[PDB]
Amino acid sequence: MEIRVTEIKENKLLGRKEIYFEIIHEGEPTPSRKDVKGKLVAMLDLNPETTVIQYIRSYFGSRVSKGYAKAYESKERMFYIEPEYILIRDGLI
Repeated sequence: MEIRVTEIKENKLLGRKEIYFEIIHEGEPTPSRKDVKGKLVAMLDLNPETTVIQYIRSYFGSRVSKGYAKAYESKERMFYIEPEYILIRDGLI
């Protein structure tokens, strides 16, 4: 797969960077959340312990998946804001 970061928003209130990206996965199966996270962590040199994938979405008209990740300033902050299901399926809990 190849990832293209399209926008990074700062959220000083919630202590996080909001990262919007595209996942190109032609001539391969749709990547797992874990693989996509691993790829994004590597590219932006993120702390995987304070990074969550909110979504990896696919669309009817499109071969390219759209992703939303958050990189938290701290794991305590992440835990305060993020719902439990997000932390579970992204391996944080």
